[PDB]
Formats: sequence, structure tokens, C-alpha cells
Amino acid sequence: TYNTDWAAEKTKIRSFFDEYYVDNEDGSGKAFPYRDQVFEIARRDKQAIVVNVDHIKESDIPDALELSEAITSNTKRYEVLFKDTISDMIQDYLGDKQAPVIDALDAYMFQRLHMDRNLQDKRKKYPPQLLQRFEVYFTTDDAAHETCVRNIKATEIGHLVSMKGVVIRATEVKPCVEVMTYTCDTCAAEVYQPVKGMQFTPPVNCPNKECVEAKANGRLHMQLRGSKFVK
Amino acid sequence: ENHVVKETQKRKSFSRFGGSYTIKGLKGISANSSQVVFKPIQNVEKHNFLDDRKAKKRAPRNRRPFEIDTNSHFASSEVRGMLRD
Ligand SMILES: [Zn+2]
Repeated sequence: TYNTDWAAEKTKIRSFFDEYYVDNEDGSGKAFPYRDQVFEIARRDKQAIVVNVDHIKESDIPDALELSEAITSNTKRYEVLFKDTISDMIQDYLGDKQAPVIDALDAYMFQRLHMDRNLQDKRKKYPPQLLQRFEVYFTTDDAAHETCVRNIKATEIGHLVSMKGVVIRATEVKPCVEVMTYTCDTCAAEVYQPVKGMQFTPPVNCPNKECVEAKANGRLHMQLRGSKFVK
Repeated sequence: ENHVVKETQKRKSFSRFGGSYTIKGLKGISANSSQVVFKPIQNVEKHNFLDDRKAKKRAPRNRRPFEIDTNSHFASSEVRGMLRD
């Protein structure tokens, strides 16, 4: 009684990005603003897309209501599918060109992918949080999702919720770990560990098969030029 | 003079910050890999392949060399004169 065919859902999501439009104010044509924002990410003038679920709900597309309900009911999963479809759209726009290097992690990734050269290998070697470098956020305006702090209870876990309130306390911005990278002493291999939640446990012993078979006992040392941080 | 020279050499050996470096041209154990070091090496010939870590192999207990110890000392002039006589 569950659906896990991700390719069909990706097809639906990409059809939304292709076919949502707004008419030009002079009547000269149509704007396709979501794919314009995707191309802004592709040329690196941007870092995030904010998607309005009510636009999906009121779009002139088959299965639009079902897609909106699925997004609202399991939002923590559909973020991954939106990131995957935007990554495929970025590669279709970009072609054989390269996106510009702007920071040390971009320089490390662009240098290391061609060191590896000198899709199965890419997706097995690198986690998707490191391969994809943009943010996706959702919004709602319909009053069905309006609630108070008092009303958010056990039925709302995992769902998208909207509310309105006053800010009492706020901290300053801190660096938060997203992906750690370790390198072995003896065999010079690398380990990538993605982090979820507010804790992580670092691995100790090298997992690479040649190092393990040789019993070289190489330690793992963490490196922050390859590791990923977020505000 | 030995103590002063040794201490100044040792305290002049240390270096401040860190980093990590690749020795391009030396192969690693795993495939397509170059050697990697985690201290600011002066020159490539100073590299040691971490032989300081590795535990030395021992001979079995039946086959190790052994000395025989005689308590031997340079006694005082009094005792040496008496023994010479
Ligand atoms: Zn290793």
C-alpha cells in the first residue's frame, strides 16, 4: 500500500516545471519563471528555489492535486526528488560546458572529478549532498494548513505545516556539519560520511579493501577542505 | 654545552601550523593514488613512509643474544694499591 516508483514522480515534477507559466504584462508572450530560476542556479546567480504548492495545486496539469497532496503528506522525501529533477534539468541546460568554480569546495570537486577521469562511478563514489549544491524550499497560502503552536500534535509529524507568530529568542549563525570527508594515511583513499540530525560518530579504521587485506592499520584523518558546512 | 645545544636544536625543530600535502610522483597502495602527508615536510626526501609507527619483529625467546654481567668498577686508589701488593 505504498508507492516507490520514483521515476514516474520525477516525470510529473519535471512536467510541472516545464508547463507552469504567467502571461507577460504587455501580452507579448509567456514567462516560465521556475525554469528561469533553474537556469539562474545553473549559471550560479542563485542558491535556492522557493516553490509554492498552491501553484502546483491550481496548475492545468494531470495528477496535479495528487502531486500536491503527496508533497504535503511526505515533504521530507519529496525534497530529494525535487533536487534530483532540478539536477537533471541543470545538466540538460548546461550540456558539455562546466559551471564556474567560486569556492574551495567547487575547486576541490572540479579538480577531483577530472583526477578521477585521469555516471555509475560518480554516483557510487560521491554522495548526492556533495554532488548537488543548492537548496529547495516549499510554501503554502491556503488556510487548510494554518495552525497555531498549540495545535501541532502527533498527526503532524512528517507533514508540511504553516503558522504565524512572534520571535522571542534567536541565536547567531554557526557552522553546521553536513558531510565529513576523511583520508587514509597509508593507502590514500577517501571516506565520505553524510550527517543527519544533531550527532555523528566518526569511523576509526580504514575500510578500503587493499588496506584491510594488507593489514596496514592506516588511520583516518578528517579534512575540512572537502567537508561541507552550512549556515 | 651538550645540554644547551641539544635543547636549542629540539626547540628550533618545531613548526607552527599544519595542512596536508600530496607528493606528486610517488604511488600509493590503492589504485590511481599519490602519496599523502599530514605535516609540513621540508623536502620530499625527509618522508619516511611512517616507519615510526610499525612494531618491530622479535626473535623467539630461545634465540635472543645474552650478555654475562660481572660487577666491574674502578675502585679507589687505596683498594687498588692493596690489591697490587
Ligand atoms: Zn587505508
